Amino acid sequence: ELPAPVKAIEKQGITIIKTFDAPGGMKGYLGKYQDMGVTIYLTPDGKHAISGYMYNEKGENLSNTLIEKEIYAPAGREMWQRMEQSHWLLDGKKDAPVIVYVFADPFCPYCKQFWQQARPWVDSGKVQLRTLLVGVIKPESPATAAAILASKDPAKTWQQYEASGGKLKLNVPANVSTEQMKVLSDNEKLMDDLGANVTPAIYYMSKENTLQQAVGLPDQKTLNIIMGN
Amino acid sequence: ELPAPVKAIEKQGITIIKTFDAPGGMKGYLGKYQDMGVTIYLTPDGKHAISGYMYNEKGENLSNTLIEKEIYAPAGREMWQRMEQSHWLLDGKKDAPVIVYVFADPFCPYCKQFWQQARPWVDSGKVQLRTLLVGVIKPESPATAAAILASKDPAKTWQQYEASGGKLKLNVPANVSTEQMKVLSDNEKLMDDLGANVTPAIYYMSKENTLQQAVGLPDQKTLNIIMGN
Repeated sequence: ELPAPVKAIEKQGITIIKTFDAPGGMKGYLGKYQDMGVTIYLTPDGKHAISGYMYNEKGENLSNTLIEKEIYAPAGREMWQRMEQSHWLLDGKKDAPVIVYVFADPFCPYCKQFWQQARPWVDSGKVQLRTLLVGVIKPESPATAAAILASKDPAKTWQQYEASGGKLKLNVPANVSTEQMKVLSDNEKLMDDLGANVTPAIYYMSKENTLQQAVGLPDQKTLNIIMGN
Repeated sequence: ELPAPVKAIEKQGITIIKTFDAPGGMKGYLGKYQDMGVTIYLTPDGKHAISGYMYNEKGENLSNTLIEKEIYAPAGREMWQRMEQSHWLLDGKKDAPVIVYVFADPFCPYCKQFWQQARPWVDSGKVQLRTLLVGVIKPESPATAAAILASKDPAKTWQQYEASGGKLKLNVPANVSTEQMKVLSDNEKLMDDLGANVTPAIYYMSKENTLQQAVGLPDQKTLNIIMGN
């Protein structure tokens, strides 16, 4: 069966995922304790095993890197893809290295405050905000979101809208077009799939491409992390 | 200097105590993170180090054993000795394998309830309670404690006293003898040195002879552990 030392560790509440190659003639075992990832290393003598974190000369926590890359990160990747494939509005340079998605409603105070908080990074060309509009807060939310999508330059209109705190006057069409409705409905479903029904729902990448989330108005630390600072 | 991998771990907030021999050509480092003991193992390749717990074939957490034996346990040993050298009253068989010390005052409800809780273990001959009397709760506490110490068979009188909930009538002398006063004062100082001014203050050994403490009336789990069950 499994080496005795490792079996002893399983009894401490660990469920093994797979084995992997480690340095120094040591064999590695990747597993989980409840929702936490763990790495186990069988010693050369083969009669001992160490549950913990391995660091290299450069000081990198290899265990952490492996755990984030193989356990925490994967599942959310397809979601990041779905957002990229959605009809988002661009705020910032197309080549900005840091990408941040935000599900926003036109009648959402924190959506506007977050928009303002992000200006330094967006204007510097470091961050690009990709907004996925939804109409879920107020009765007029759908029509207003669609009106923005119907404007000559949706991205610019959204920016002006957020900058003005929603005071920007708009040309609201006689009805929501079928395409606009599809966009809103699709975005709302994706947002729902991500687990957060409150706007703004902010998504970004960090920790070995782990899909991260922020809901509501981020505080200073969260803001700096979202911005990739 | 120290191997690079280990130096990286020190930067994570660990202070090294000493090095030690580990299996498989691995070198061990014993240290602390805040008040927590930690063990680090340098890999055979020498370019990696693992911060964690080592288990053997039998399933023993060797790291835990070392940490308890060398870090957590030592400091309190001299205290356990001081209690043994004090004038305690015996409740149970002199050869009972489990020794428990209790600082008690005559006017202490929980002292009496704990005394009752312990009967099964004391009567079975598994546990012996060694009581160090103190007179700190009530004005009459000193005189009453001394009266018990002045009786023909102090240990028996104390047992009867606790069993009767303090209703046992006593012969209270004209004054506290110098020897009795020395005992009470010495016991009070030792109790104070142990960190707990509330009675009952219960002390026992567990986790590689770590001096353990219980204050007040122990709940069912603590009671079973104190009793060595």
